[PDB]
Amino acid sequence: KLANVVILATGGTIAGAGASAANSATYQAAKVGVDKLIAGVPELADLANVRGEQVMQIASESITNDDLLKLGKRVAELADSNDVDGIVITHGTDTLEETAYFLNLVQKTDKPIVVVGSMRPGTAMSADGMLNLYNAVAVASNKDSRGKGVLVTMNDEIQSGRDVSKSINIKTEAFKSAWGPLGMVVEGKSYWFRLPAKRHTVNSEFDIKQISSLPQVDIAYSYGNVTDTAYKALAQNGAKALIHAGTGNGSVSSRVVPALQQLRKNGTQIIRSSHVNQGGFVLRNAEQPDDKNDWVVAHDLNPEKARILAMVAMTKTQDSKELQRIFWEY
Amino acid sequence: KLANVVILATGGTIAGAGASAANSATYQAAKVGVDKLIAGVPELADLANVRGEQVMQIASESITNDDLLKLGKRVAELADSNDVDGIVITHGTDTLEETAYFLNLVQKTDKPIVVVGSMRPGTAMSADGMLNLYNAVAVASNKDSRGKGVLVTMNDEIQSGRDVSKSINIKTEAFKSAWGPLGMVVEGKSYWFRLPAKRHTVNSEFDIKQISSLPQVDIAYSYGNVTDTAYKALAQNGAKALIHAGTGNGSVSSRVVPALQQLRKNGTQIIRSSHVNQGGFVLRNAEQPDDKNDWVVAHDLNPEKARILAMVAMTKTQDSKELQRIFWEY
Amino acid sequence: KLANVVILATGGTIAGAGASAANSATYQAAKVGVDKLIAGVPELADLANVRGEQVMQIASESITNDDLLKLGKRVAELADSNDVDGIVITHGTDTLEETAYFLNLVQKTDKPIVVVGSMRPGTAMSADGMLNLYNAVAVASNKDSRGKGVLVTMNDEIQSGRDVSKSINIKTEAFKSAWGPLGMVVEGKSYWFRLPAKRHTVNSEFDIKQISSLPQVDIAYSYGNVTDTAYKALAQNGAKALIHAGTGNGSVSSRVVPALQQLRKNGTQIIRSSHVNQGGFVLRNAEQPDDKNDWVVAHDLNPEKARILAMVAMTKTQDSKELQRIFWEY
Amino acid sequence: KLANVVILATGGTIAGAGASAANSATYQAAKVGVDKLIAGVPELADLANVRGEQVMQIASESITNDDLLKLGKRVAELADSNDVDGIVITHGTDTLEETAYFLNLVQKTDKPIVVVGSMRPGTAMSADGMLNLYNAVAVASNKDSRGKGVLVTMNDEIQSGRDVSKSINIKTEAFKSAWGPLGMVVEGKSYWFRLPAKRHTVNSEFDIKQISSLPQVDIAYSYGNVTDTAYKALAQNGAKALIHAGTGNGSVSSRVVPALQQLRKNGTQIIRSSHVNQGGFVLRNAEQPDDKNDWVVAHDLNPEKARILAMVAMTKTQDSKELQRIFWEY
Ligand SMILES: [N+]
Ligand SMILES: [N+]
Ligand SMILES: [N+]
Ligand SMILES: [N+]
Repeated sequence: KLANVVILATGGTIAGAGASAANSATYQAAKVGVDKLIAGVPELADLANVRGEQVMQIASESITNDDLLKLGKRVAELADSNDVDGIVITHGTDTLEETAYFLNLVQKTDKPIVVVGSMRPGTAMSADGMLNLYNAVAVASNKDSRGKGVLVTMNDEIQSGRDVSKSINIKTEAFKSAWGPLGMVVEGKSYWFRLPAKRHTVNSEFDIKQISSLPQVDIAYSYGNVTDTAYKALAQNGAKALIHAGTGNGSVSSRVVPALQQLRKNGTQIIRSSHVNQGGFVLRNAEQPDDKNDWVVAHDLNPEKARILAMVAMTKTQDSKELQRIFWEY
Repeated sequence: KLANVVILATGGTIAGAGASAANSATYQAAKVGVDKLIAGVPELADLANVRGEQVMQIASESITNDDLLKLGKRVAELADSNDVDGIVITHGTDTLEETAYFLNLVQKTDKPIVVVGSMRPGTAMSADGMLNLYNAVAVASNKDSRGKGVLVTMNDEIQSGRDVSKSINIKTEAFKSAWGPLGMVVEGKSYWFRLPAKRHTVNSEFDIKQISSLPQVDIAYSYGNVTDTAYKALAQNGAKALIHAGTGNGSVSSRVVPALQQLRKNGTQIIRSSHVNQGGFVLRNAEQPDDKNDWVVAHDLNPEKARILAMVAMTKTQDSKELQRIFWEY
Repeated sequence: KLANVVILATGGTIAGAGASAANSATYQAAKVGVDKLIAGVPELADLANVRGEQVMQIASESITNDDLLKLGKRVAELADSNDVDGIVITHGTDTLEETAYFLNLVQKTDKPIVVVGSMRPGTAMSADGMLNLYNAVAVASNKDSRGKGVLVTMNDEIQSGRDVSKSINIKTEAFKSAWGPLGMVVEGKSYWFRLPAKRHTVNSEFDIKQISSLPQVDIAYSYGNVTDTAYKALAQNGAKALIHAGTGNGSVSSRVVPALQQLRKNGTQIIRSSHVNQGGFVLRNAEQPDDKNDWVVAHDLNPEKARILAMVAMTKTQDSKELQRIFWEY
Repeated sequence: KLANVVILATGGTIAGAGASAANSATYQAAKVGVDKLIAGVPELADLANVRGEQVMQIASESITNDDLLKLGKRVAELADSNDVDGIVITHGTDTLEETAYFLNLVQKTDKPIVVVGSMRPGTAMSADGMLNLYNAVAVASNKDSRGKGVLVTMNDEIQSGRDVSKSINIKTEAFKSAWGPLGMVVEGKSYWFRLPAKRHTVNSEFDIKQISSLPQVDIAYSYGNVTDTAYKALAQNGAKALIHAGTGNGSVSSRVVPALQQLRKNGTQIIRSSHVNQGGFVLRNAEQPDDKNDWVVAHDLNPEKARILAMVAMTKTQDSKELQRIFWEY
């Protein structure tokens, strides 16, 4: 018998519509409901027994921490049901990478959780969403998908939710990871070539069920002639930790260092990421004396991903050395 | 009888030093003088007559707008001299991509200007700097290099200064461009496979000789649950233009749109870039009604690149349609 | 008024059909005619006045030199007509890269010639062919496309016919170039970022009109424990030149060197390419003494592209030093 | 008290020497002895106790099947010894990817086996070999390296020996894999981001101790207007299996199909690979009816990689369904 898969719809370009078939870049996100999304891929019925549920209808650049929590807690509920074998989430692409990393850290289940979007609205010619959705249900349907962490299925690939990032605009190959795809999905079949090495889902020390609301964490960008202005304003407005999106290896301008020392003395966690996001990672004590200043290094995680990990980490700890540990395992 | 090449030293990792040969990532930048960089590559003498000049000695994450104007001016002086065939600038890698684009925009010469750094200090084993310096002089020595715009020579490649970006940390292949290298340099010899399509150097409408002050331009990051806080703070502290580093196709959160509209009415330019920096570009009037709000789209340029262009363009105009034209040509 | 564009159909996956919408990889190529291809993109009518012509209906792995010549000569005829502004060729993907380089070398016109395929048959869900075709007619329609060489429009990119290669199986981003795309096509609009630097079309020394039939040229693969067997068999069966697909930098096994010396003494041109095809290029006199042995080096061209250039070159010359020149300009 | 690491020297560019420091691409391989390679990196002594042993001194394009069996046997001997914690093999880059996959298949140990070369001779300026050697010993020294399969450490990366391929000529980043690096090595320290999903070393059904002869396996290239000539010649000269390096998804020309059917009836295995080697894989029964012809598909493996697997698999089986299973697991 077919697996039981629930599609949780959250909006996005995959649910969007444009004026004509020629409109693949200019359209409205989050205009179509989950039942109409489902009826557009009749071939779904042959993969799984599927049901749809509209959680929200948003354009994903306008997502809030509360939306995240509400999504997280609805996933946890479905994962708890015997009636559910896998979960597919349809999501806008802009912050898909943030939602997928969140769910990877806090859902303690090894049922397949698959996040899926599209780079063209369903009304464009050569719209990518139908096969992307098919593939998502195909991977969520598969017993081989269990225990692999949160997965995203776009462009015929199986990408890890941890480190897949929207790296290329316009094109359907928008999502890349520095460490490669985990496998591919072709004609309903999954093919695996690599496994995750970082902690996730069922071996996570975090749990969406214990989390009532997330700490405020914000990101400041760095570049030539940058001042401490945005750093202090964000901290003043209540940020519990600041992600520093540095040049190069999380480097900090000499004019900004003292602001960060004092912000740290005042209890704000300082996490050194970078805007050098195709590969490599930020080294502890290389650019700055992190031990001396009690700063944390975000390893390979880009700024918007380092924010998600910091938020979740800080529901359990505000020890800087523990936060570094967490940035080195997850 | 060889070409005459001036090396302008500004500091950086090429001039950096570490504790041992094993220290390829933990070291101090800007430790060695230009005369020592040159003496360390005696083979330079077969490529050209080289003289060195120490302009500054900085780690490139700490560069200021004055540093830029002082470098640009010294480059213009040297380019005017007849005893100068080519110019090589040694630079730290962190903001190398910012200086390179700046000089591409404001040096109205077609003499070769070559910016070069290194990903390893010269004390580390397998240091990349000696060969990078050698290739920089080889490219600047070459008449084929003239009229190509500013060039950067690392990793055996000839990259365009316009859109080469530090994309990968730690590794020697740090610098990539979405549109590919222009050619390669192998054993003193240059090989070309593409030409620039964008306006630069001699056909730029900008001239460093007519620029003695640059306007303040700052960058704000966008992500899930971002607020208008950093945008407002940056504007209050003097930003004449804001580079919005948006998710996706320069998308703007629903709760940041109102503050952006207001900052534009108060006269600060709103330039929509993105943190999706491996390929593609941000399309005018797709995510936001730019025409209606009088905002500008940064095309394919990443946030720090779009800062450099906005800063140079606004020495000459504050019309937003002029600004959009410039972002579509350079 | 609209430009006049002719679509020459040659078969391929873009004209293919599968059993169901789920069949994106298992289908029949070259099953649909050009008039039905045209009727499936009604939006074409708004770009150009288009007419279709079925030149052949093949799967492109089974193309012959005669097919190439017949295609080449029909293009030349259309390019000569006042009634024709641009030409689009629909082609299977397997040898698309070979046809596109051929046309780049021998069509002396600067009217837009656009080659286009698809990685999924038109019957698959999320089939890429409709937008690919649209984009092809959009680029062929555009006066800015003139004088750029032969172009291929897939995956929203504008790729050079010279060095675009099918590099990735299954995925719609199959086609890559070592030197980057030239630009992109979005919603009918073209955006350019680079220009060609190698000789082509209107500045080619070759001309399809003088060519009655092509020399036989064949390719032998190299690897550990390879013998001279395939090299001698191909030469014996009448190959006028052999493309050596070497390991690394066109390297030749010591057991195979004498076979190649003698084959050269016997009049067979020896052209050193490689199966190291993501980037870089083969250097003359690095791996082997090419001057000594009178061999030719294929520069950056992969084996199937080096074959196309050798065939066309040899309709004008059998001088090895001239052949090297040609491999360094085209 | 440090780990005990044996360096097995086989020659190659790491041991190569050129005329001057500027000679990074024009030089002789296999000139320097293992004792000199080691003496040249005194820092190795902080990582482990190293002893060197010169196994051969070859340029890697000239390697034979005996060379492979002799290396594999010597590796098995050393792996059995208790005085040996890790094994480093210095190798030329040309067929490095072939030896690495061979050892991955037949060494039934989980001690670290690390293969390393260099893209520049050790006499050239900015030679990559010293740091590559250092990192190889650092990775082999590390208990975290055990059970990972054969590893290759170049360009600061830890690449899987299974699917790492020499993909880019000249440049230091020559070796890539479609599925990404497993991790990185920075300043002696290893960082992991992915694990192998494929069978290897200790869970291989193959054992070098039970292999004293390898069957003859050869590769034919496919392209436009290819004939059955090289296929037939290779089979006549002793090939027990043919790797067909097809266009696209291992596609076979219409005029080569009949000769392949006949060669299979005569008992030579037909393995469909491709020269589309950046990503994707060749799908059974898509391009050709493999079931009906009793052919095998090489999955994601490139032609020279599929040669190594077919050669090892056929020491144990000649059933084609067994052969397909093996190509789907290793
Ligand atoms: N969006
Ligand atoms: N730095
Ligand atoms: N095909
Ligand atoms: N070699």
